[PDB]
Amino acid sequence: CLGRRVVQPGMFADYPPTKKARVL
Amino acid sequence: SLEAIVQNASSDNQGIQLSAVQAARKLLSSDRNPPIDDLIKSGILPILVHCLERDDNPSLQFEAAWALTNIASGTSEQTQAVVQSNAVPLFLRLLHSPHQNVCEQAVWALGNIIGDGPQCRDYVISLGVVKPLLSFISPSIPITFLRNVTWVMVNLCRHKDPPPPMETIQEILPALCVLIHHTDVNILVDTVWALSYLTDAGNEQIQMVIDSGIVPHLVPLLSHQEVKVQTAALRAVGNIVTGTDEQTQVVLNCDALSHFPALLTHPKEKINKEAVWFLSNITAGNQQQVQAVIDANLVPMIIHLLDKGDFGTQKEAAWAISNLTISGRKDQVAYLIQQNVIPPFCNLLTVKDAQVVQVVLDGLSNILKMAEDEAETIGNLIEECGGLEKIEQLQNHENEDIYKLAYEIIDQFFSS
Repeated sequence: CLGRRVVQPGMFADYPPTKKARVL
Repeated sequence: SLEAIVQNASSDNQGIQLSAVQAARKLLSSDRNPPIDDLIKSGILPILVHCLERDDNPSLQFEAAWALTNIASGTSEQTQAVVQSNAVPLFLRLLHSPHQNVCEQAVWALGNIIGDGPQCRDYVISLGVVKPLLSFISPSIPITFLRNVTWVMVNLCRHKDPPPPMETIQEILPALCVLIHHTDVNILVDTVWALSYLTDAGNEQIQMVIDSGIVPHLVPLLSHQEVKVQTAALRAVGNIVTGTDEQTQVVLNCDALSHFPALLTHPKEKINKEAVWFLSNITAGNQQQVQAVIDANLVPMIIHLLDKGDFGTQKEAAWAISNLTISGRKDQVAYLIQQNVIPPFCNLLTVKDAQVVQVVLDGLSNILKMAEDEAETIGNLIEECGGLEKIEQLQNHENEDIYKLAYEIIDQFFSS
């Protein structure tokens, strides 16, 4: 099962949020 | 109360409406736990969407847009209630509002909707969001607004079942090519993350990103001062090198590997791990790609991490070593041996992750098969560090692909 691999679980966990509230 | 607010919001008189909608907005924006469900159950949503039509009262359109933004910022059920109230076509209209605050809040609300998932994204795309959104990108746009535009672009690019339509990708890539030269950190983080979502979408999407010309602008961001930019770039280029050897070579031709000593030695273990994952996809390539890693002086650093890195990084380094054996030449594998790969590699033979054990046994088998005459020297190195006893024990492993290979290795290389 050697060879290239897609990005693994848990990597790059600081992704931009999908949703954001405007808070005051 | 909510009853009162709904009653006033339904009035025909736009000033009573404005009072009520501002009260709802303040309920929804004054803390980080707004009463979203209570406002949905009150019946205010179709009323707020109706307020969006009132071009004669832009303050009312703004307040309604901000309220709906925050309802849509919640769970998928909350976002979908907004979509089911016909908010999307009315927000798309407000992208052309002459009032800056209304237009910006419409962009923000649409971002939350698009971010809910691929089908929602594809509905908004089908109604024509992309062209007017990218039209905002100009020298005069305020930076806070541009940051929100680029965030929406991330949400247009993300989610994979399905990925966004090809025509949308073709429209977004020229805008990303512009934004990648920006100096603002938040714009760069989002731009690179958007790219990383495209490069994870499949080999045809990788090829579209390559054909845009953007990869030479992306690679040097591996050395950006902001760690958020560096790691976004590592994801974006990392996804490209999951593709074909030719696609990988586009990244190597930008001298990407010269950026890696500072990622392999980075204090953050997560960055070490991500960097070694990238390198493992390089060493899975052809002989010239294997040689690029050798010539960048990275093998000793990989082997150091194989021995002394955190376990998550060690697992990635095991893949980088075994993958080298796929197409590597006898002399490239011999270099690994000279660099003392064998003891830390064999130390992974005993872990509970069967996938890692298999990777290591596959690499050891390939190493032994490749050393036509030196198989005895290498076998002695495996014996010396306890690697042979560990292989013997794997004859008793649960997993058939592991224990079969352990028997075969011992029969082929240690049965003389």
